[PDB]
Amino acid sequence: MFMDMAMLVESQGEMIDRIEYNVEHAVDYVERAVSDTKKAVKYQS
Amino acid sequence: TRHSEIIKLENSIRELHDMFMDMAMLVESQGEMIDRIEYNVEHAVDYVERAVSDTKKAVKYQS
Amino acid sequence: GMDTSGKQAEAMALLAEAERKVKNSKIEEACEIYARAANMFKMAKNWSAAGNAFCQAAQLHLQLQSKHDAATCFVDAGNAFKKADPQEAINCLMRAIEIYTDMGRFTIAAKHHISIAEIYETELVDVEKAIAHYEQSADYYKGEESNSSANKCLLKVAGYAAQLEQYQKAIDIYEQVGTSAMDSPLLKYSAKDYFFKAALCHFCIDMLNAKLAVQKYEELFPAFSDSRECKLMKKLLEAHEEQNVDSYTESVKEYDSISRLDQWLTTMLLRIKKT
Amino acid sequence: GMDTSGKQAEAMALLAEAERKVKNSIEEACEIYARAANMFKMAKNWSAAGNAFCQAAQLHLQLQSKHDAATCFVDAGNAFKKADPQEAINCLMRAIEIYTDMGRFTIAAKHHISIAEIYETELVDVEKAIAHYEQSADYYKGEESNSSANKCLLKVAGYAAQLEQYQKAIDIYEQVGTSAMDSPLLKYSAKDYFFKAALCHFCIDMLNAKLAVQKYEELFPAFSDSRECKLMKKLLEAHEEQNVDSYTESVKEYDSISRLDQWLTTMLLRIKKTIQ
Amino acid sequence: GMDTSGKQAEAMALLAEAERKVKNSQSFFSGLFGGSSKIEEACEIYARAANMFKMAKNWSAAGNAFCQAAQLHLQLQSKHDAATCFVDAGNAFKKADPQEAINCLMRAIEIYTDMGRFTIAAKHHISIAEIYETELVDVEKAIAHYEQSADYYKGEESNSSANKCLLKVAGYAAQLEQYQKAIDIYEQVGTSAMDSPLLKYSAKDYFFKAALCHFCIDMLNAKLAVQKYEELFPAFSDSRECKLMKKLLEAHEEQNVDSYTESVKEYDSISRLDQWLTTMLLRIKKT
Amino acid sequence: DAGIRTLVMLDEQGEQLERIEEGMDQINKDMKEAEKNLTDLGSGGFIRRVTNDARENEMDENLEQVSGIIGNLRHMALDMGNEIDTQNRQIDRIMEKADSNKTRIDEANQRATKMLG
Repeated sequence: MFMDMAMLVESQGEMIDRIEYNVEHAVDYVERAVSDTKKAVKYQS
Repeated sequence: TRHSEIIKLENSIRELHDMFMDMAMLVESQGEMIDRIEYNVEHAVDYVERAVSDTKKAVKYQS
Repeated sequence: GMDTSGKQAEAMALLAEAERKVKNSKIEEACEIYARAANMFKMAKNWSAAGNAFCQAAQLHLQLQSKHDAATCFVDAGNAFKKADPQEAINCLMRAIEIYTDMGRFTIAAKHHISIAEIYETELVDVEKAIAHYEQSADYYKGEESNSSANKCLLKVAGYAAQLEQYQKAIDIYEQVGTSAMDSPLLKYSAKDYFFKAALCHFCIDMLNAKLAVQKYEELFPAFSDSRECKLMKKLLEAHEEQNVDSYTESVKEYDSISRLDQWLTTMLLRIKKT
Repeated sequence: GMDTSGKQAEAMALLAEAERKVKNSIEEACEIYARAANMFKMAKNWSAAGNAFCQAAQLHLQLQSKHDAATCFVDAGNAFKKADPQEAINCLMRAIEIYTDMGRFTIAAKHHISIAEIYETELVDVEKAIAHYEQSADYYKGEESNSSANKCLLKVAGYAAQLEQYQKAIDIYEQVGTSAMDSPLLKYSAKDYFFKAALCHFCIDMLNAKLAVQKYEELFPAFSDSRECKLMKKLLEAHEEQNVDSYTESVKEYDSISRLDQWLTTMLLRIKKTIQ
Repeated sequence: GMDTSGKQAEAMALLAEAERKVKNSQSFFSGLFGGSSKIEEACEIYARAANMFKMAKNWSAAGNAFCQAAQLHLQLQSKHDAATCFVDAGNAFKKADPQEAINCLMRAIEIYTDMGRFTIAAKHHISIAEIYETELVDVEKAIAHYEQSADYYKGEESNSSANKCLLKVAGYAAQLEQYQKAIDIYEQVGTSAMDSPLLKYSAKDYFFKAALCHFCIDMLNAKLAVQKYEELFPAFSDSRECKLMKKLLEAHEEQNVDSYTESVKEYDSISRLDQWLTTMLLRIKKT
Repeated sequence: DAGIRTLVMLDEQGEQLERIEEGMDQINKDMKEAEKNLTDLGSGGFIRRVTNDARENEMDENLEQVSGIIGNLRHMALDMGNEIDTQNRQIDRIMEKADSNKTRIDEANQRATKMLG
């Protein structure tokens, strides 16, 4: 039972890391988009 | 003394077996849920990327 | 307490101001301010009126050209009413589930089915409604290939059906889940428990066929012999063969000394042993 | 009941509406097609739901859209999975090609593993499954997914030993043992993998197996202390003694000590058959 | 296979097209003042070419394209995109040649820390430390990077991370025959983690390490440290570490190397010894 | 060793879960603020020594040792379970929030595509 648990735990950990990487990409792009929107609104006005 | 120790060992083993089974099923459900959120967030990021690209092209065409 | 009264007064003032503003394009701002007032009221922790305002805002949003936001407001209102009149929350959650199914998100629809069944069974005593909701959720999950939730719902309904004395459905579901777990490389440890539960459910029907059922389970999974559950089942069967009360009482006492029995198994054992 | 007839009639009406709308010549047509496919899904009519999904996918692809088209293709393939493995495989291959062009390696590799699983489960074809597993393993290794690549390689090696030559099994098992032994957590199981390779060497000849086990012992000191190498040495003594009784006695003693995987039993039966 | 030739040919053609585009961009800007649209399109082509080169396993070309795009966007007053491209180039070079990755990661660290983003700077510091450690034995730069990352995390209040870096620092310092820093770090970490619920089980281990790290200096100070640690953490007496240390001291007090060797062999037999622990035991055996 | 590693990496996964939760909360708040701004823009032994001999003695000790370890393992096992519970809860809650955010942006886009014409 222990060795059966180990593989699932490892898979979950690695794919948690992958999900975290994807979320980091998303948040960085969102921050860049917000900065661009602020630039546009401030300069156009 | 035989009965007490043997029964104690059996109780500990049975408790470990039951709790390991329960938490293994819990881990399986957790894995399913995290996979679902993974696909959901992937789709969300893709769609927001497409939408912002469309907005950029539209505004640049208009300006 | 001053906190509750102050928060209630502030939320009432905000809701009144929102009502005046909307009463005086305007639909979107009215919905936004109503949602803010509902959130403030929830912070005030008056569940009934907070939920009332939230579902009113959800209805106004439905008036507005938007669907998913209305469903989110509906589920939030249902959660708020969770501690209030069950019927309104159940109806709102059913409407949200209908919207979700129309949109095509079966996973959230099944999750909401499970939630409504859970609240119905925990709050109200009417079981068949919760069983129907659980069956619908299991069907949706099986259609969506989510085996874990489907298995959980099937186990719950089988346990209840055993409780409702419909042992045929319970044993069928238990055998199906046991064979499914055995086929899979994982979860095969609980297949012995599933077979033991199926044998216990079968025993209620009669005594002579119990021997055939246990023999079939043994020949299907030989390793099931090694489990203490099979030994207990055969010992209890042999004891029941003779009208002696001490043998099975001592056996169950020893098993309790080994493992603590859950309520369902305790009541089932008492029921079988009494007759 | 009401559900079947009502949903079927509504889906047919939606299909006719979409056909007429396109006949007028478009996004509303795609939405109608998707809704009709959903109604078909609730009606349990798995067949022809994938066709509607594919029609919507083409309708949306006509206007350069690729992401939602790929998702619709994947969903249609998943629906066809139970109805028809061939159409599901085709749709999944289309989705994999689209994503690979877009560079989504994780989704492509997961779809490849799904294709291999459906190939090996319903239909009878392992070589195509082996190729799919190899492609997925390479994709994951490119993304430095150690565990997924190791699992895929181990499955490929097991299949190759089962039906194909032993060289692939030896190579993959040695590579996995090298990768895992140095790792702290997995070292406990590392020995296991090595043993398999040694057994696969016994299939060709006893001298090759003896040299392989000596090399493993020299490389891994703990491999010397393992009971597995002792059992293999006893089996080697039995084989050089041309004594099947000793082989059977050792095998039964090991089985009593620990249960078998049913693959080691097959390999040992093959080895004992050739003792002559 | 077809991948190599086809991808290389198409990527080289696309890169040549990008070079021509950037070459004509200056003329277009001078003659018409189009703006940065052409520059942005050239940057997009550069990023695409880098991606394709990475796909075709040509890491060097992908890194070159990433660096070109990073520099071009940096000249466009956008530091964030330049930093991201520099990080990608550093990853590619790490895949091929970490020497360029070192300067790329340093550029990323400087750009990020200019704004005050401590988390990314610490992560890049740890990445550079790992790059140095895996290939070279330059313990000095690795220890400096680890200490810098630990300080950054300490200033950011992000607990549960800097402690591992401090433990690695202590281990490497002890490996370098410098024990005061290792002893101080280990004792501080153990004392701090004692109060935490989850870490309690592990705390005792640290103490034992300190004892070993505190046994090279002298026997008197080692005995006093063992006594102090046992008194401060009486539960430490339950684990095998106290018995092993007492037996080792009793054997060593009379120049009986055989008893010490037997005890070490038994301890290893029950459970395999770590390389660091075995090395320290052997070094103590020299005395 | 396997138990200990499982526990420590479970704690690491929980830390990552908390980090993603904070990131998504910040994303939601920023998205709502930006959308509003844009809208406004417009036991003594084990073996009976009947045989004596050393073979029994060692046996007994081993059993005792194992028993003790198992005892510890029991407690250890319980601990390893507990954290999972909390993690599971988070892995559910997050989903809700995520959906809303996505929905919001989509609706916003739709609105931004309908005011013009």
